[PDB]
Amino acid sequence: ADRGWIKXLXKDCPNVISSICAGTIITACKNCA
Repeated sequence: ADRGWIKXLXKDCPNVISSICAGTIITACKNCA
């Protein structure tokens, strides 16, 4: 239907899991890589 999916750049992944930000309003996840 709609094209467009994030991979895990950092500023483009508002979801993310337990690894850096762990789903939060930018706290310590100052680096995605």
